[PDB]
Amino acid sequence: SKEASALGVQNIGGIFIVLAAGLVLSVFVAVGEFLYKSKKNAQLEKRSFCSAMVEELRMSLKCQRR
Amino acid sequence: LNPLSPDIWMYVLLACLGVSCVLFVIARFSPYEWYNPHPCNPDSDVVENNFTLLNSFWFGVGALMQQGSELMPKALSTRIVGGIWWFFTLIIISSYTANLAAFLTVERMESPIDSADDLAKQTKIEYGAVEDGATMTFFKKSKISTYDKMWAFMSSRRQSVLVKSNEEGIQRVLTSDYAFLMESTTIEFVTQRNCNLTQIGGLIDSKGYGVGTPMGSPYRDKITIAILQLQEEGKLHMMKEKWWRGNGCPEEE
Amino acid sequence: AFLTVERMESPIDSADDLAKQTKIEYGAVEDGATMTFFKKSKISTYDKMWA
Amino acid sequence: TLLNSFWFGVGALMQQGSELMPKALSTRIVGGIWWFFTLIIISSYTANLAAFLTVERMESPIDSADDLAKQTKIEYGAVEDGATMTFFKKSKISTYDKMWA
Amino acid sequence: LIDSKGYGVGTPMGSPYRDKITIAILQLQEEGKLHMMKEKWWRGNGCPEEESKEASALGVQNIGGIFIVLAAGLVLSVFVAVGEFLYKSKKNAQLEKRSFC
Amino acid sequence: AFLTVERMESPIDSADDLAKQTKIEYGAVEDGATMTFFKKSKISTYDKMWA
Ligand SMILES: *[C@@H]1O[C@H](CO)[C@@H](O[C@@H]2O[C@H](CO)[C@@H](O)[C@H](O)[C@H]2NC(C)=O)[C@H](O)[C@H]1NC(C)=O
Ligand SMILES: *[C@@H]1O[C@H](CO)[C@@H](O)[C@H](O)[C@H]1NC(C)=O
Repeated sequence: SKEASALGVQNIGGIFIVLAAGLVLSVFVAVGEFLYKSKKNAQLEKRSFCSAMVEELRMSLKCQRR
Repeated sequence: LNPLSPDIWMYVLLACLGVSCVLFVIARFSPYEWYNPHPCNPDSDVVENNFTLLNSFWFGVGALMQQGSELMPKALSTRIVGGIWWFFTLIIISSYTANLAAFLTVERMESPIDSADDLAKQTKIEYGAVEDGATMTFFKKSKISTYDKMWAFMSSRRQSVLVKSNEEGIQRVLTSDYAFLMESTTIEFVTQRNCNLTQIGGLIDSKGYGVGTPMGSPYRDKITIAILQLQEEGKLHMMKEKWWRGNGCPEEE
Repeated sequence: AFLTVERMESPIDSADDLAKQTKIEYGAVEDGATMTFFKKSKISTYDKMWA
Repeated sequence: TLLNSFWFGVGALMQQGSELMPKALSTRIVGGIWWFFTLIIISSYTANLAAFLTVERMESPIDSADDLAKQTKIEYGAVEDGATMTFFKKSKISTYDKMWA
Repeated sequence: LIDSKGYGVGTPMGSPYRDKITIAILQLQEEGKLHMMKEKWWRGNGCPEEESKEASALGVQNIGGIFIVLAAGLVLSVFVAVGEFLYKSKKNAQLEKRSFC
Repeated sequence: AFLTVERMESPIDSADDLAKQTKIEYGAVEDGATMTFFKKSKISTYDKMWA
């Protein structure tokens, strides 16, 4: 129902796959440095669960200014 | 929009909406995006998150159009998002420059049929002619090797590639890829007053229309002196501009 | 430079390009109505096919 | 300002950027649609100039007698006083009269 | 084609060979020997057109006018450099005397 | 512009592609049985070689 005219997924669509590979790798390194800073907090703090809760309490309010 | 398919266009602005919402989450999620705005500020309760849903939409469209913004993240998890999005921008625009080059380099190469010899090979474009008579029997009585091969195409294709009237032949060109053969005068009358037609090719025959007398009539030389006067004082060519040009065509526009 | 040689490809449609390219080959049942036709025709394109 | 708004109207077109990049929606979209405008101009200009240097379409300066009616850069002339010349002198055609001038 | 006159065989006045030659040429156009002689004494060589040569390495003959509009830019820039220079010297001169100072 | 003229012009594949461009010199010993074939051939693809 075609031959080709104008650069479809059959031509260019693999650039979205390496885009999809980028976003998935970005979230995986998002939690990678998240518990790292929770360990960088844990030099003076306690166990990094409730310290990460403050690191997730700050995500909840969405207007921090603190 | 023609150098790209609209299936690409309908996703890529949604992908810009897609990369806007994803980067806005990670910016709120990461701790390395909270430095000091106005860095002279000597305190702790001043942490910034200049990333907004407005700004995450803005960094997408600002980077996609190859211009820049003022967003400039610091966290690696927010930098890899813009990093691959920069690698997606460079492809989709250089491909857009490629295919827009591709249309304009093949349309300029596209040369139509020009001469009678150019129609000698193309059996895709069908000749035809007018009704059996003046234009036709020149081809039949010819011995020219080009025009003989034209008659062979018309020999195999009786019953309506060979139409029987002028305006029917005008109608057959205007619908299909038909290429009508005709007396070169009445082509100038239709092409002037259609602006959808063109006289392709030159002039095959060189016969002419005359005044004419009966046999041995003594008015003939008096009319032979007449027309041969009309061409110097130009009233004959002035009447060629009288009854032929009526509209003009936007080919010059 | 890729998308311009890919455009001009004619996945041959009518017999006229099929009359030009002698790389790809024609075909007919021998001594059929087809050999009867393209011999006894005089058409410019089809005479190149008979040659 | 009136200088800077003109200054954003050039550096954005020239693929360079500036330091004006706004925050209110009313001035964002004007900057947004200009940024979509500036790739359709330049890349097509890159496409068309790449379209000239490949498949050259040779053209003549004049095409008709009317095209030579205005160009006094290209000079007419003719043959010796006689057959071709005296047609132009004895004519009353408004095109060919200007050729005789 | 501007004019449409033609070359003929021609006779003296009242010569009776004229109609016999009028029947002659008007026979020659159907059997095509008249047009065959137009292909006899006119075509001798033929003309070529080929090879689609690339415009290798654009010179001044191609691109060099971009330096002229560059040269037009620098000269206009120095002219408006002194244009605002004495303007600010006048903007100083609502506090200042002897504007050469 | 360089890369769109060096890729349209394919290398020498067969007598079809070798007929169109004339930059590559056609090969013929003068007055041979090979040249006898191409002077009397009727396929225009082979006659464009002869032309
Ligand atoms: C060029 O334009 C013509 C006219 O618009 C197109 O001609 C069509 O041809 C088909 C063939 O049977 C007819 O059924 C249509 O009715 C024609 N169109 C019209 C408006 O009459 C043609 O398709 C166009 N393209 C090409 C490549 O020739
Ligand atoms: C011919 O041109 C006229 C005027 O431009 C237009 O109205 C008409 O549709 C054209 N013919 C076809 C078949 O499109």
